[PDB]
Amino acid sequence: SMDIGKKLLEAARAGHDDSVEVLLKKGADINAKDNVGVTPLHLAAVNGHLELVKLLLEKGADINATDLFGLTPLHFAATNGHLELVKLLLEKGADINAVDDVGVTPLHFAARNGHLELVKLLLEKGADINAMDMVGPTPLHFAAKNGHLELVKLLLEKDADINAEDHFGSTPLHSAAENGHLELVKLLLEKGADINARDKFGKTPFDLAIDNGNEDIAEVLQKAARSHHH
Amino acid sequence: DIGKKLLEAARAGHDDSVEVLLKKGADINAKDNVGVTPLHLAAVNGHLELVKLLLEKGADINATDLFGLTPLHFAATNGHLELVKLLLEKGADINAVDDVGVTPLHFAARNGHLELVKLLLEKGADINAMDMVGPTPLHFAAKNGHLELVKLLLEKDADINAEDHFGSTPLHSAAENGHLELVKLLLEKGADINARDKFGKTPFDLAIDNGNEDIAEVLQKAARSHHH
Repeated sequence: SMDIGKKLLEAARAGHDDSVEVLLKKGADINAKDNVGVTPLHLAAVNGHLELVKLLLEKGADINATDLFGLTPLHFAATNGHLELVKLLLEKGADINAVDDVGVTPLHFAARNGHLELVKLLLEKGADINAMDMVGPTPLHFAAKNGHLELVKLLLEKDADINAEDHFGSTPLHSAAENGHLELVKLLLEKGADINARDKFGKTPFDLAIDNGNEDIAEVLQKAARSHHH
Repeated sequence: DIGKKLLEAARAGHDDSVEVLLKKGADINAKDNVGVTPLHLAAVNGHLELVKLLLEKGADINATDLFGLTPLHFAATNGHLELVKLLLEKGADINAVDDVGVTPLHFAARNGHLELVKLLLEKGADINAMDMVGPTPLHFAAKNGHLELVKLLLEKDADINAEDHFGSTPLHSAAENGHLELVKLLLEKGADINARDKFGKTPFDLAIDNGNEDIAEVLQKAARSHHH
């Protein structure tokens, strides 16, 4: 009659801190888990409730706990861009280079969602800017696929390989072309991106732009390829 | 020479320069290497009065460049609403298609311009363009994380399960690009989580392949919720 764990989980999932503390006082398991192995700390991390995280951490919750797919609280906090929560977690034991079951690091997630400042912070505290799972998508790949311009500038300025390959031979210029990000394509061309690169199936960025219905981008790629009078 | 100077003048908004060059006898329908006209450039840059001028001075409103794009396409791409109204009111075709079947609505959706999409739909645009053979407006909005715009399109009966040429559905696109809240939304509205693309991959598979473990978790919870 007393499944207190799922109640605590639901309170953490919905930001209701007072209920979480009441249940904790009554003696709810601070390390309770849902079906995918997610703990209240994981949820406090995604929702960005800092003080709740402090409380859980001091009351004994495990900071390097991994859910079923190998995600840590740091991963989730990084996904939602909560800077001070990231700082706190780092300052009390979390591994900055933690890896999930497919080789993805927190920096990857910060890059994917366009959190520029958090990326700067992670890089200054030792994150690997060219972290591929072994060979997989790089942070720059993630930034390029989702159109995050300033972040691309930052990563390139911190010497990310502008021509790195993922598992399918794709470059960042491929990703940007496939998603129809015009200003980003211009930026990558301006910084020396390889316009003739072919993926594992022989496709150029131009080919992908056509395949995905982005004909303005395709235009730009064609002028880029042919612009030399003599 | 006069053609390129007229082109650069249109591309840079200098209207007085445009009329001087026209009087000097520049072809009002001149074309660069990708077939783009001064009207095209005025359209992409959102120079309304210039567009009115060129239109009064004889410019062709339905001219197509090298890939079949019209002035309306560029205006829709860059979100210039009032310019779109003006073009529509003097002859422009609302459902024009370029060489791969993409319409102005596709581009307005891809770039997240909510009001302009609302307007295009009010003026007769086809919400299900290339349904079930190629990318639809919903594909484009979903691939780039535009939540509100996806809500709008679904409310006006966009096909939530349409497949593009590679068998991909919108839920595929959202999963592979890691748009979490959009995946949740698509799940709530009946997207098929067991849909398989041309390579047999489900949205869950794509999420794994693209290093998106949070999206995969949500898909796992849905999958085990309705084991039906």
